[PDB]
Amino acid sequence: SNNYCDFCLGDSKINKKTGQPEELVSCSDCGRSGHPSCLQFTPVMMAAVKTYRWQCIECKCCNICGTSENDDQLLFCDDCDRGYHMYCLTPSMSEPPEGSWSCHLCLDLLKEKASIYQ
Ligand SMILES: [Zn+2]
Ligand SMILES: [Zn+2]
Ligand SMILES: [Zn+2]
Ligand SMILES: [Zn+2]
Repeated sequence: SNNYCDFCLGDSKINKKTGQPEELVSCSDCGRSGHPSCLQFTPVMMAAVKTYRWQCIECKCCNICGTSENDDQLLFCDDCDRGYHMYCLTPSMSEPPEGSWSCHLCLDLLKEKASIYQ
């Protein structure tokens, strides 16, 4: 993975935008790295991205089937940034959801902190 943040060219030692140290997050696939805050993640997302092998937008696959086809149907979870095809969920979705959307894994983990709530 890259020892530098794509967005600020900084380190784990220095976020060049904020001035403080901040762990890098790396694409588990192509290695590109960013600071969670440079990636503009909510501090809930900034967390959850570290509990699994995060994939950047270019490398993202459906967590369910594993393929990267049908990008026009690949939903992003607003908490963990994993991808889920609408047709892989149960029930199937015919339409993209409205507003925030939280996947099952985040509902179980983040509970009331998931985006889908108030
Ligand atoms: Zn950065
Ligand atoms: Zn990638
Ligand atoms: Zn799928
Ligand atoms: Zn999620």
